[PDB]
Amino acid sequence: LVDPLTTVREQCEQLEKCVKARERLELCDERVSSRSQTEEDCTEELLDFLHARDHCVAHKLFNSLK
Amino acid sequence: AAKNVVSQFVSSMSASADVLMSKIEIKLSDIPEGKNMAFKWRGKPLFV
Amino acid sequence: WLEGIRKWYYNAAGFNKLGLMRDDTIHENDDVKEAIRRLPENLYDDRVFRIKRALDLSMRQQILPKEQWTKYEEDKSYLEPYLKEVIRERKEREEWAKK
Amino acid sequence: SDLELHPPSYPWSHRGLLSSLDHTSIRRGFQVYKQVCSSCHSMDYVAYRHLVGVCYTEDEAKALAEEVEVQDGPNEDGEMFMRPGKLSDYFPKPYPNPEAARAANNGALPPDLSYIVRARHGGEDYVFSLLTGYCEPPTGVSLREGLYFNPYFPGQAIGMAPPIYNEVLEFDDGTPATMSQVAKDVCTFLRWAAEPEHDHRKRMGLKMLLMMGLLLPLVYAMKRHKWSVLKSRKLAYRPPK
Amino acid sequence: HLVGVCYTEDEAKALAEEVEVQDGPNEDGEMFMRPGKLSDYFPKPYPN
Amino acid sequence: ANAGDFGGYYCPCHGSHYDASGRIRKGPAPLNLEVPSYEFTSDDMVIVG
Amino acid sequence: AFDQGADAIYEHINEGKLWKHIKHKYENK
Amino acid sequence: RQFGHLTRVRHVITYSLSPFEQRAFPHYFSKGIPNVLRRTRACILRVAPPFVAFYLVYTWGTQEFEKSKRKNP
Amino acid sequence: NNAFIDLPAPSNISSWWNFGSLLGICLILQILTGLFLAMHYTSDTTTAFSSVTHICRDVNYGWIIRYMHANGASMFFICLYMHVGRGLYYGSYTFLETWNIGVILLLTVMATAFMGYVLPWGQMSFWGATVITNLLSAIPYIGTNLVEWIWGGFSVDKATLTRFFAFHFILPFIIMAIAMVHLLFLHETGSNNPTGISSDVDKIPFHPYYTIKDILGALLLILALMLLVLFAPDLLGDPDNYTPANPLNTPPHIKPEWYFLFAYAILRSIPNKLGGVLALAFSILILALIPLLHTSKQRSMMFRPLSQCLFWALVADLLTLTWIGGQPVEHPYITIGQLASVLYFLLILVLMPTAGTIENKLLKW
Ligand SMILES: CCCCCCCC/C=C/CCCCCCCC(=O)OC[C@H](COP(=O)(O)OCCN)OC(=O)CCCCCCC/C=C/CCCCCCCC
Ligand code: HEC
Ligand code: HEM
Ligand code: HEM
Ligand SMILES: C/C=C(C)/C=C/C=C/[C@H](OC)[C@@H](C)[C@@H](OC)[C@@H](C)CCc1oc2c(O)c(OC)cc(OC)c2c(=O)c1C
Ligand SMILES: CCCCCCO[C@@H]1O[C@H](CO)[C@@H](O)[C@H](O)[C@H]1O
Ligand SMILES: CCCCCCO[C@@H]1O[C@H](CO)[C@@H](O)[C@H](O)[C@H]1O
Ligand SMILES: CCCCCCO[C@@H]1O[C@H](CO)[C@@H](O)[C@H](O)[C@H]1O
Repeated sequence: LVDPLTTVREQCEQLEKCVKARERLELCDERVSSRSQTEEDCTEELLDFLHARDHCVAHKLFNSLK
Repeated sequence: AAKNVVSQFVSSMSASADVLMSKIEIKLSDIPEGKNMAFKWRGKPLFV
Repeated sequence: WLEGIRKWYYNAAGFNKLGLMRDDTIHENDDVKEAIRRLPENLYDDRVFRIKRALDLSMRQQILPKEQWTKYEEDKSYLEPYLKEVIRERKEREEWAKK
Repeated sequence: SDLELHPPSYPWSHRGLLSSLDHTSIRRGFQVYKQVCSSCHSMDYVAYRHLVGVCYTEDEAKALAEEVEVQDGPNEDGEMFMRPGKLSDYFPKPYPNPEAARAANNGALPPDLSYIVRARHGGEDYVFSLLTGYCEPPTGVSLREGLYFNPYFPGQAIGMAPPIYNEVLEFDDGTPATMSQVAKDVCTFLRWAAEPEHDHRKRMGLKMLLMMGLLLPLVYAMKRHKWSVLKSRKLAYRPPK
Repeated sequence: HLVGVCYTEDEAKALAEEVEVQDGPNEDGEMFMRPGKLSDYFPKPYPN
Repeated sequence: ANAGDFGGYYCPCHGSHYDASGRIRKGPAPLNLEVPSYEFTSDDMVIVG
Repeated sequence: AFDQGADAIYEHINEGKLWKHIKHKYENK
Repeated sequence: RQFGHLTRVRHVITYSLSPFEQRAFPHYFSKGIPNVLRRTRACILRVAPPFVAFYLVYTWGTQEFEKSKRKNP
Repeated sequence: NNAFIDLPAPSNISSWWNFGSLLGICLILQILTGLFLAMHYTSDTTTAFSSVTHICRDVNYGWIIRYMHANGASMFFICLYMHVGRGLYYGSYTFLETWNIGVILLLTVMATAFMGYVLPWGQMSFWGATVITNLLSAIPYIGTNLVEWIWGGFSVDKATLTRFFAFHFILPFIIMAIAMVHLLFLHETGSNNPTGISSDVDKIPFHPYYTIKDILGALLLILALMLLVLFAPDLLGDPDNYTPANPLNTPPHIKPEWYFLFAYAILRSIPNKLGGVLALAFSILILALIPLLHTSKQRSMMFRPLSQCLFWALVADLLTLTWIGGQPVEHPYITIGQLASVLYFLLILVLMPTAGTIENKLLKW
């Protein structure tokens, strides 16, 4: 059983806005994880990414749902 | 007469007998370091 | 030129577009009501008509053709001499009241 | 954290001005509440009779009520007793009180859902995003035990573990129970639960618009009719020279 | 209510304490018994 | 609790910030949060009142 | 006529979504 | 205050037509729009500036608030 | 007749003069819907919130009556602010008695709406009740005593809710009587008009001219109200009040009803308790000072361009305050709010009177 949400999310993550957001996120991960002591986390980068992606998902997903 | 009647009516709006101060016992072991615990006490939040 | 700005203000104020004269727009307090009562018949009847015409235009949300707008250079105070005297008389009475 | 992530806008079939709720969707959403949400969340203001004529027939709703046991009484001996539920009964509460609820949920309190959709900015867009939005914590984030990272929840740390997933339940109509499908139906049901007057108000809205569409131009014509006498009046000043 | 009418406050406290009244829920969501206190009403001989 | 600029408390109604001692640090509140009478007893118990 | 006409419009706009539209699937008295 | 005792008016003539003899929307659009345009122009310099200022403070403020919450404003 | 039908009315009053009759209609609609709600509402803190949900869920048409009452309160305030704005712009406040009774009407409607909002006993109800009654604590020496007296205890509780239902119930009727006096005083002078010039030379009968304009205005009010009730009943409300009162927790983004946001922004702008309460009270009572600050030789702002600009600055400033009140107490909102709050009093107390004098000089009087 495949949730269309998975499919739609993959297609949406292809958009430039999401790829760009994903890249800033991966950068953050690298930066943060490379430390032992830091108050920084990547919530901001993740939210930016989710915002771009979920805006796209919202435009398509319901076309796959009953 | 006026002074008594008026004050009796004004008095009726003040806290009634049932509203007027039991102490409260709290178990410190149940409160982990860094935690703010709230309890209702004497009709208000009590923070421990 | 204070006068430059005055003529600009006069037109911006715009009561002239309703054909009104400055004195036609004064807030009527008791001094003013007495001054109006003292106006000679023709000046009084003229004031009444300019106000009636202005209220009528206002009601229609219209203004007069520009050629009929009161002109800054022609607007003179027809009320001043009557109102000044009414105010001087009242000031006099107040002085006596204070005594 | 203090950052906020607002839910996007989903194209709910009841989103439009004159758009009613999808009642088959409400029906499935109820099944989700019944099989999943009800073990932790109460729905204090909804009773079985409320489902009649909305998503279940009277007989079906009666059978649903009978699936549970509710306390009743006292009986002749002054005893409380258990009996099968009936239409007049409200949905059973998973816990006797909020303290028990917190104790059974690592200190967190599952709110009552009767109004959740109206009690949260975002409404169903928020509930849907929350339900389908769990993910792993971003690098640098560590949540205390019992908390889960959900980017849509304020502060991003929620005490409810992901409650739905593929095949979390089987729908009565064969509809593939993917997580997103389950979220969409439960959200539709929650909207109905928070606003049962939803469809009726929009139907009245239609009639109101139609009536105003008639009455406004008519009254305006009456206004213009009466006022025409003043609008075209002409004045002349004829003082004796 | 007995205080200042037929018993002193301390006597009335002692009287209240002669009974066990249900209270709660506690942290675990359970009801519990405790000694009565001035604010408690006279215990009912029957639940209903 | 744990909000505001002093890690103490933050009152959302009008923005009063208190520190972890309940003392008013910023905003319109005029006084530190009230400290009641209390006594620590046996075990891990405190009696307030 | 107004009520019937309006309801018809409403029911048409919401074709297949209302209880009256799916009711047959669960009844059979 | 009643008609007959309002004030003194002399030498004014008023002419009116029954509403049944006239159109209720004479030149509604042909003269209406132009007048609405005149009236709009006559006030916009007085009404609009403050709201544009509000609009400016609002966008600046909102954006300034958003920038201040992130890592690299 | 000579009370209504043959009432002499200026021939040129505009749409801005419709708000008085709209306020009357708002009052009547609130009273009627309110009465029907009172027939099903119970004020015990254990049943208040539940009784409201019962009205909305099981009382026939209870939901429509409830949302009409709620949105009616919003329509009431929109009309109130328009009504006051009209009076300020046209110099209507020179009818001193009518204006001062008006100021009392404003405070009474605010108190009434506040109390009604407490009745459902949601989170905003509880904290609204807590904060607003506590404004009295800023009074030296007796403040705290007054608060506890109002509350009927040491905190907002059962006694508070029950008496607020009784106050909410009777105040609208008192408001109606006061509104009647508001009208009696107005009939002595008749209405002001857009030009601010006496209209005794051009009066027309109230009927049919304004009776028909009033009906039209009423239709548009009903339209606005029903569009909210039938298409967006919660648009102007706060989701937080759908959560029962919790005395141990104040929602983190709590905010006042939209029509109170500007005053709230003002109080919140001052980092001093007494200072904020004084400015909140003054933000409303300054209305009673407007007549005394009138320096212009002309009554209405129609012929005063400088005054108009300032008037609109004031409206935009109230919009700014309304917006700020809806935002968190964080930068840069704190500063915008303090500036907007200063501007408010500056415009009314200094700039407008000054503009009045400057216009007088430009006209040589
Ligand atoms: C609408 C106006 C509202 C203003 C208030 C109205 C008050 C009316 C004036 C009363 C005149 C009638 C005389 C009554 C004599 C009563 C004797 C009295 O006051 O005894 C005191 C006693 C309390 O004693 P203690 O608790 O033991 O201790 C006191 C020390 N703290 O109080 C009483 O007995 C209460 C008396 C109740 C009076 C009845 C109320 C009448 C109100 C009417 C309002 C309308 C107007 C009528 C016109 C007035 C004509 C005289
Ligand atoms: C117990 C195992 C749960 C099940 C099953 C479901 N939920 Fe839940 N939910 C639970 C808890 C303990 C909490 C509190 C979270 C916190 O940290 O405060 C929640 C919360 C919600 C919320 C509210 C979130 C908010 O904004 O406050 C919603 C809307 C919610 N839960 C929905 C929901 C639904 C529809 C469920 C079935 C699909 C569901 N929950 C199941 C615990 C549990
Ligand atoms: C319950 C609220 C109120 C009611 C029902 C009410 C009703 C009315 C009515 C019916 C009129 C005549 C019609 C009109 O000119 O609009 C009027 C006029 C007036 N009202 Fe109010 N009013 C209320 C509140 C207020 C407030 C709060 C103020 C100002 C602080 C006020 C000031 C005035 C003034 C000055 C006039 C005359 C305006 C003019 O002639 O230009 N009113 N009101
Ligand atoms: C000036 C007129 C009035 C105003 C401005 C007003 C306003 C309000 C407001 C803002 C609420 C909260 C509504 C909500 O969000 O739920 C409310 C509630 C209520 N009002 Fe009024 N009201 C008025 C008159 C009345 C009258 C006369 C009655 C009763 C005789 C009344 C009875 C109620 C009741 C029972 C509630 C609680 C139910 C509810 O919340 O809807 N009100 N009112
Ligand atoms: C027994 C009757 C009593 C005591 C009545 C007294 C009424 C007093 C005034 O009316 C005259 C008052 C309503 C009026 O002040 C001018 C308002 C504009 C006050 C506005 C106001 O609202 C708030 C509010 O609604 C809230 O809700 C969630 C929360 C609030 O902060 C957290 C506020 C608040 O901080 C202010 C200033
Ligand atoms: C609100 C801005 C006020 C500026 C003062 C206006 O000043 C006026 O402007 C007119 C048109 O530009 C000129 O024709 C006129 O000579 C000048 O005095
Ligand atoms: C509404 C207020 C009416 C004022 C009427 C003033 O009336 C004036 O008072 C003077 C006193 O100094 C008299 O000398 C003068 O003859 C008289 O017409
Ligand atoms: C008629 C103009 C309405 C402006 C739309 C937004 O309106 C706002 O929505 C918020 C939540 O969404 C509410 O908390 C707030 O009270 C309300 O004024």
